[PDB]
Amino acid sequence: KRHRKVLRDNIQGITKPAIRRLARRGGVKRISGLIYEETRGVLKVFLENVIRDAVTYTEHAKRKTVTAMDVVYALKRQGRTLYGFGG
Amino acid sequence: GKGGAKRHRKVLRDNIQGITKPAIRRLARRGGVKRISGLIYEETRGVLKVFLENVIRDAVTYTEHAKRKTVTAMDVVYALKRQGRTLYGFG
Amino acid sequence: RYRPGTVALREIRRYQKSTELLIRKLPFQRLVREIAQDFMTDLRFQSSAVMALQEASEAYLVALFEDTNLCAIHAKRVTIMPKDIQLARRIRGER
Amino acid sequence: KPHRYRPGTVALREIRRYQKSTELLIRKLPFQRLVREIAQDFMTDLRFQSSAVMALQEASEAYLVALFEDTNLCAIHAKRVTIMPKDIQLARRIRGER
Amino acid sequence: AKAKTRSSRAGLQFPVGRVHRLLRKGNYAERVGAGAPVYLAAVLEYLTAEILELAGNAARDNKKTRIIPRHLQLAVRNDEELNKLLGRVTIAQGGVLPNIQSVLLPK
Amino acid sequence: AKAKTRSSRAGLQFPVGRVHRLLRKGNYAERVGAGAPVYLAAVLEYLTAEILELAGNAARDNKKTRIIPRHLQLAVRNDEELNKLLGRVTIAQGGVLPNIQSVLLPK
Amino acid sequence: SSTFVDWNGPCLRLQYPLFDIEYLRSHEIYSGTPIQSISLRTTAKLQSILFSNYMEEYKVDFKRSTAIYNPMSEIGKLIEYSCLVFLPSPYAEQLKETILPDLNASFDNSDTKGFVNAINLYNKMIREIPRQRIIDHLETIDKIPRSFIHDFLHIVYTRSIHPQANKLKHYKAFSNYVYGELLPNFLSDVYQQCQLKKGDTFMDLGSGVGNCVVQAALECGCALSFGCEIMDDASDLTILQYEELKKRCKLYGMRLNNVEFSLKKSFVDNNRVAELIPQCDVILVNNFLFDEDLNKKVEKILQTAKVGCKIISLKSLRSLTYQINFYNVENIFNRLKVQRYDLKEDSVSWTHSGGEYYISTVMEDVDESLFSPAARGRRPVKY
Amino acid sequence: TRKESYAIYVYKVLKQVHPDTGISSKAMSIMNSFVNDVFERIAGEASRLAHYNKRSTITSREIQTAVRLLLPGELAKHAVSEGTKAVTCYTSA
Amino acid sequence: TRKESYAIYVYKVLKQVHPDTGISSKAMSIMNSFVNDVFERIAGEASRLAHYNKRSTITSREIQTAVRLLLPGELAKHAVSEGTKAVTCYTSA
Amino acid sequence: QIFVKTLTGKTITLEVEPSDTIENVKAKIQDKEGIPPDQQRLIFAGKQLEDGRTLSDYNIQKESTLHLVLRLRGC
DNA sequence: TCGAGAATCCCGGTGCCGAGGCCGCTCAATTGGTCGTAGACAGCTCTAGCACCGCTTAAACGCACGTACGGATTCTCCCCCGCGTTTTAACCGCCAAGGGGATTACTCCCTAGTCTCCAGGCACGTGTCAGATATATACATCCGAT
DNA sequence: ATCGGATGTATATATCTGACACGTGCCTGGAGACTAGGGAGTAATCCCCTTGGCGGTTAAAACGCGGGGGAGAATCCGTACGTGCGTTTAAGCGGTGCTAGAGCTGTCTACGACCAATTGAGCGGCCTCGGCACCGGGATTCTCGA
Ligand SMILES: C[S@@+](CC[C@H](N)C(=O)[O-])C[C@H]1O[C@@H](n2cnc3c(N)ncnc32)[C@H](O)[C@@H]1O
Repeated sequence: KRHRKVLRDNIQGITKPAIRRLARRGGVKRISGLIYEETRGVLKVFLENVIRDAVTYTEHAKRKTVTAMDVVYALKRQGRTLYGFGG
Repeated sequence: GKGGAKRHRKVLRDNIQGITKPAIRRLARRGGVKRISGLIYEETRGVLKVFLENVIRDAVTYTEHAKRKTVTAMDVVYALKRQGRTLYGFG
Repeated sequence: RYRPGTVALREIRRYQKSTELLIRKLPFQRLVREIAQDFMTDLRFQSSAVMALQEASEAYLVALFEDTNLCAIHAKRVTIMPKDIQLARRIRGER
Repeated sequence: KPHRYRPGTVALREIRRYQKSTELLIRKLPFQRLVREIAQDFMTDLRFQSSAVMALQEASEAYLVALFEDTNLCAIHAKRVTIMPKDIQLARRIRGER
Repeated sequence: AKAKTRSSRAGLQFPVGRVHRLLRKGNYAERVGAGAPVYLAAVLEYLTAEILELAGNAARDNKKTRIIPRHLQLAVRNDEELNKLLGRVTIAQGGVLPNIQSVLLPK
Repeated sequence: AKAKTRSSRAGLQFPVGRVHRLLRKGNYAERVGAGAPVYLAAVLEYLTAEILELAGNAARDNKKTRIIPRHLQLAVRNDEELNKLLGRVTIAQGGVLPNIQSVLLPK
Repeated sequence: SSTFVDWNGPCLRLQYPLFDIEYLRSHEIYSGTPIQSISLRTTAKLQSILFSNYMEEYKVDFKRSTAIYNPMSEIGKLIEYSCLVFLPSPYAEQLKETILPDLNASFDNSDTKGFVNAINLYNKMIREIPRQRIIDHLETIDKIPRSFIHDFLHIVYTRSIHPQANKLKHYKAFSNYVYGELLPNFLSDVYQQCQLKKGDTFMDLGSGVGNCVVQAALECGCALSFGCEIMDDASDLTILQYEELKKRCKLYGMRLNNVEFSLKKSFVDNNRVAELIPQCDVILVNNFLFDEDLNKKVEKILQTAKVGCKIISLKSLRSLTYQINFYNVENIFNRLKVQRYDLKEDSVSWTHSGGEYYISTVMEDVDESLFSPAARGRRPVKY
Repeated sequence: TRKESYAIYVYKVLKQVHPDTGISSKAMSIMNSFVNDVFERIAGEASRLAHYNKRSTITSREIQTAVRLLLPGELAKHAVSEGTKAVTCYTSA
Repeated sequence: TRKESYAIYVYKVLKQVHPDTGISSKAMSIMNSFVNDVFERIAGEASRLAHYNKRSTITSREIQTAVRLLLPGELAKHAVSEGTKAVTCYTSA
Repeated sequence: QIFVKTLTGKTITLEVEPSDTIENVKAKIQDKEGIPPDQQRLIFAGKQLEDGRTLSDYNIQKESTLHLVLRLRGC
C-alpha cells in the first residue's frame, strides 16, 4: 500500500456461477471445467480493448473521469453500439 | 421440336450453374479444404447468389442515385465498403 | 434429486426470460478499474460508464456463449469446451 | 497398373497450387453472365463497366474463399475433413450473416 | 405572420426543424436541401412508430402498460428486418429471447 | 518570397497541402487546424512506408523487383498488426497466405 | 421425340366468335402484305391454310444464330397448330401422322433437306383440302390452345418489334419511362383471374408496344381495348405492331375487336383516358418502376374508376403506408381490395426470376382490410 | 445547459400507435439513442452519396437512396413511402 | 480532366525505403486505395472526436487521438511518434 | 342496432332509429367514447354521411356496418 | 401410471418512486428579405461497352474403380451436474469530504477568406527491360513391391 | 524400412513485350501575404457526483460428495467422394464495328445560406398518484423415482 491501493487480480471476481449464468442465458446445458478460465480470458481481452478505447476518448477530452458517453463511443467504434446510455 | 421466345431483351437463364463444380472445388481448395461433400456445390451457389444480389443491389442503388446506366467500378467498391467488404485496387 | 440436465434447463429458462445483470456489480467494477490501471492516471469511472461496460460485456459474452453452444452442438456434443469458444472467436474474426 | 495417387494427395496438391496463385478461380464469362442476370431484375438496361464485373469477381471470390476457410475450420472442429452444408450454415450463422 | 411548425406542415410528430439544424450543424454537407429534413424526420418517425408498436404489443402480451427495455428487445429481435437493422446493436437491460436448441431438450 | 512546400518543411514525401485541402473539402469539421494535415500526412507516409517495406521484403523473397498485389497481400497478412488494421479489407489479386490445417496433412 | 407445341397445354375456351367465318366465306383471295419472314435480318415456302394465293418465305438454315429469331421453329409451330386447330377430321389425322414426325426429326437433327421436304409435302397436302371444310371447322371451334394466341402474338412481335427492338432502349431515365414487357403467359393468367369477358373494356396505362391491348382484344373479346403511351419509339412500334396484327388476323380469319391507342401523349391530364376510365372493366398499369409522383397521378386518374373494375399492377397502387385521415373519404383507394400474387418464372420480359403482382378490385364500400392494424403491418411477441 | 432529446416526439408517436401504453425512462433513453443512431447512419450515408457525386447538397433524393441502402427489405420500402408522402405533403403548403 | 492520386508520393516513399524495387500499376492502385481508406478512417474518427467534444476544429490532437484509436498496438505508437516529429519539425520552420 | 368500425380495429355498437340524424349519432359517439364531433367523419357504402342528412336518407339496413375516421392532423 | 415433491404461476394486498402532467422561461425554430451559386438542362465529343464471328484448346462433365472416412454401435470411465453445509463478500443504507465536470467571462492567436504568383504534378508520349512464357532438365515426392 | 517407377514441379536459360519508368508542357492547385472574426485557451467559481468507509444482513460463492450421463476411444459398415480417362463444352483470345452513355463545357434560374425580429415549442423543476415491485399464501405444472 504505497499512495494508491493497487487492486489485486480481481478477474476471479467473475466467479464460476457468474460464468455459468452467462452461459445459461446463452442456452448452454453443460459447461466444461475449462470454459471458466477461457471465458475469464476472453472477457479480460474484450474489457481491455473497450476500456483502452474509452480511456483514449477521456484523455483526449482532457478529463480524468471515464464518462458513460466515452464507453458508448468506444463500443460504437468496435461495432457494438450500446443503447440506453445516450448517443 | 423446341420452342422459343426472346422478346426485347436476351433474358438470361438461371446461369448459376455457370459457377461450375470445378470452380467451387478450386475456391474451396484455395481455402485449405481437403475434401468437399457433394452438397457443398448447391449450397455454395446459393450463398454466392445471395451475396451477389446484395452487392449488386447496393451498387445499382448507387448507380440509380447517380442517374447513370453504367455500374462503374466505384459503385461496386462503395457497395462492398458498405457491407464491410472493402475492396482495394479499383479506386 | 433431479437428474442432470433438468435444473440446467430450468436455469436456462430462468435467465433467458430475465434481464438482470448476471455478474455481481462490485467485482465487475473492480475488474474494470484494474483493467484501466494500466494508465497511470487515477480515473474516476462515472457509475453509468461502469454500468454500460457491464451491459456491453454481458451481451458480448451471451452472444459468444450462443455461438459456443452452436459450435458444441455442431460437434455432436452438449458440453461447451474451450475449443468451441476459440472456434467461435476465430470464425467471428476476433482471433 | 497405372500409377494412381491415393485420395487426398492431389487434393493437397491443388491446395498448395491455388494458395500460392492469385488468378481468378471462377471463369470470367460465366460470372459476368451471372452478374448481368442478377441485375436484370431491374427493368432498366445496365452496362456494367468492365472493371466493375472484375471487382465483383474479386469480392465474390474473396468472400467465398474466406467462407470456405471458416467452413474448413468448422469441419475440422467436428473431427472431420469433409466440409458439408451444415458447416457453411454454421459459419454464416456465427459470422452474423444468418 | 403566425408561426406554423414544418412538422405540422408535413403531418409529422418528429421535429423537422431540429432535424434540419442537426443536418446543418452535423457538417454532413456544405448545403442541405429543404426537403431532406422532412424526409429524414418522416423516416425516423416511421421506424420509431414500428418499434414502439411492436414493443407495445410485447407489453400488452406481458400484461404491462409501460414499455421497458425488455419489451424493446423482444420487439427488435422477434422481427427479422428490425433485428437485421439492429444486428450489431446491444440494447441495455434487454436480455435475450427464449431459445433452447432442440438437441438440449431431454430425451 | 520563394515558395517552399509544407511537406518540405515537415520533411515528408506526402502532400501536406493536398491533405489539408481534402480535410477542408471533406466536410470533416467547420475548420481544419494548421498542424493537423502535417500529422495526418506523416501518419499516412509512415503506414505507406510500412506496407512498402514489407512488400519489398516479400518481393525479394520471390526474387522479383516489382511489388505486385500478391506481395502486398503477403506483407499485410504476414504482419499481425497490419492484418488487424486491414482485417475487413480485400486486396484485389492478392490471394491467400499459404496455409493448410495440420490434421489435413498425411500422417 | 418432342413437339413444337405442348399438345397437352392449357386450352382457352373461346367466349366470342374469334374466327370471322363471314369474312372467310365472303373473301377467298388474300390482298394484305404482312412483313415476310425472308425480309427480316436456302428458303422454304409455307402455304397459308385458309388463303390459297398467300405463301410466306422463311430462311430455313440451321447455321445462323437463332437467339433472336428461329424461322424453323415458327414453321413447326404453324404446321402443328394447323394439325391441332385449323384442320377438321379426317384431315387432321393424316396431317398429324405424315408431317409432324418427319418435321420434328428434321428439326432435332438439323436436317435442312428433311425440313424443306416436310414443308413442301405439308403444302401439297393442305392444297388438296377443300376450303369449305376448313371454314366449317373454324365455325364449329369452341376452344383452342392457350399457346396459340401467344405464338401468334410473338409472330407479330417478330415481324414488328425485332427489326427495331433496340429503339426501345432509348428511355433516358432510370425510374420512369423505362420499357418492360409482360409475357403472354402472365397476360393470359391475369386476364383469367380478372374475368375479362365479351363486352368488357380493357385499358393499359403505358402500353409500350401494345402487347397487352392486342392480347386482351384477341383472347378476351373486349368491346374496346385501349392503350396509352408517351414514348415516340414505342409509339411508332405500336403502330407497326397493330398494322402487322391486322394483316395477320385477316390472314388467319381471326376477328380483331376494337383496339384503340393514345400514342405520344401521357395518360395524365388526358381527355380520352379520363372519359374511358369510368367504363373500364380491367385496367393494367405496369408500375414496376413508376416513381411516387406518377403513382399519385395514376391515383388521380383512377379516382373516376367504377365498381367492379379490376386494376392489375406490378406494385401496389396504394402506398403500403396509406391511411384515411382527411383527403381520403372521397378517394377511390379506400375501396380497393388489394390481393397479392406471386409471379411465375418467365412471366416478365426483363428478367427470368419473377416477383409479385397485385390485383386491386374496386369495391362498393371501403376496404375492410386497412382498418385492422394487422393488415398495415409489413408481414405473437412474447417471451 | 439544456440537454435536448427526442423524448417528447417518441412519446407522441407512442400515444399515436398505443394511446394507453406508457414508456419507462430506460426505454425512453434507448429509443432516443436509437433515433440518434439511425439519424447518424442515414445522414452519414447521404453525406457519402453527395461526396461521391461531387454534389454539395443533401436533397430528398440523397436521403431516399440512403434509406434504401440502410434499411433491409420491407423496412426500406415503407420508410421510402413515408418519406415521399411527407415531402409531398410539405411541398404542397 | 485531371484525376489526382497518391501515386507519385507512394513511389517516392518506395524509393526511400527500397531503392531497387519497383511497383506495378495494380499494386500502385491498391496502395492508393489504402492511403485513401486510411485517410477517410482517420479523418472520420477525428470528425467524430471533434463533434463529441463540441469542437469545431480538427487540430493535431484529434488526428493523434484518431490514430491511437484506429491503428493497433505498435502501429499506433510509431505513427504517433512520426506525427509528433513531423509537427515539431514543421513548427520549427 | 348498428356497428361502427374505427381505425384501431374496435367495433362499437349503437342503438338508433331510421329517423335519427347524423348529428345525434355523432354526439352519441362523443358521449360513449369522448371523441369530439369536429374530429370524426362517418362512412357508409363508400359514401360520406352529411350532417344535414339523416339515416333514412342513406337507407341504412339492420345490423349494418359503418366506419369512423378520426381527424388526427389533416394536411 | 402413480405418487410425492419441488419450481413456478397466479391472486390479493400493500407500498413506493418514478412516469405523467403541469408551471415558467428561455432561445431556437419560423417568417421574411436579399443574394451567391449549385446544378438542371442543352449541346457536343469520343471512347468503351455491346454485340458478332471464328478458331484453339483448356477446362467441364460423365463414367468407373476403389478406399477411406463419415456415420452408427458399443464400451469404459471420469467429470460435471445436483444437492447440502459452511463461508464470504455483495449489497444496501448511511455518513462524510472533496475532485473535478459544468459553466461563464475575458482575451487573442489561428484559421477562413481572398488575391496574386508560380511550380509540382498530371496528361501525354516514348524508350526498354522485368516478367512472362517457351522448352528442357534436375530434383523432390508419392506410391507399390519386397 | 528401403529401392525403383512415375509423376509434378522446381530451376534454368532464351526470347519477347507491353507495361513500367522517365522526360516535357503547362495549368490548376499549392503557397505567400494580409485582414478580421470567433473558436479555443486559460482563470475563477459551483456543487454534482465521485471516493472512501462502515456495519449489518443475507443471498450467493465455495467447498465437498455421490453418480450417471455424456465425452472419447475402438471397431465395423458401406457408400460417397477422390482420381484418371475420354468425350464434349464453351471460355478465351483476337479481330471488327455501333453507337450511346459518360464526361465536359455554357446558361441562368431556382434554391439554400445568411441575417434580423419575433414568439411559441421544448426543456428544467416540482407535485402526485397508479403502474409496477415485494411479499404472503394458495393453486398449478412439471420431474422423478418407484
Ligand atoms: C414497363 S412498360 C409496360 C409496357 C406494357 N404495358 C406491358 O406490360 O407489356 C411501361 C410503359 O409505360 C410508359 N409510360 C411511363 N410513364 C408514362 C406516362 N406518364 N404516360 C404515358 N406512358 C407512360 C412507358 O413508355 C413504358 O413503355
